[PDB]
Amino acid sequence: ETGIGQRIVCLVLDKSGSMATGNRLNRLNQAGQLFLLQTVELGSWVGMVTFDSAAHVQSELIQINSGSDRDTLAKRLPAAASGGTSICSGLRSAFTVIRKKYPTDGSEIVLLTDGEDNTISGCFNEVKQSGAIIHTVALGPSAAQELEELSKMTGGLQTYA
Ligand SMILES: [Ca+2]
Ligand SMILES: [Ca+2]
Repeated sequence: ETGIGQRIVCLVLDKSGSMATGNRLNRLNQAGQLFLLQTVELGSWVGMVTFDSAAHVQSELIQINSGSDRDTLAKRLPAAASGGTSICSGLRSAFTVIRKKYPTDGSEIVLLTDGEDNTISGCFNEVKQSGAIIHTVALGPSAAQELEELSKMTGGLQTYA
């Protein structure tokens, strides 16, 4: 959070090729739309990162004060799935997005992914150091175990699992 009590949240959204399977990308978009249009509270700072093998900042931190802010974030949810997978690239990019304004300690990441990534341990240290809270939504059934561990070690919530 900010020093004055505003939530800091970065959506980290898996748009990799595996997400083309089934309805995974539609479920990601549904979850992202619910979060952006209904759940996140007035006054929160909110950023958005997509990732395949590399991270793409869809939005720097912007504050939710109007329905236009929700809408402008929701219009940037990924339309298509392609490329490789690096959860860690997406999380590092989220940390950079947050740290343009604020510390990451007590900030939140909403990680929407199928979890099919066996290199997650590679950012454990950075994640522990960040103090961020990683919420994970597993959108497939073959999620690595390190996805859960991202949540467990940061105090985040786990869902679809
Ligand atoms: Ca607080
Ligand atoms: Ca993938």
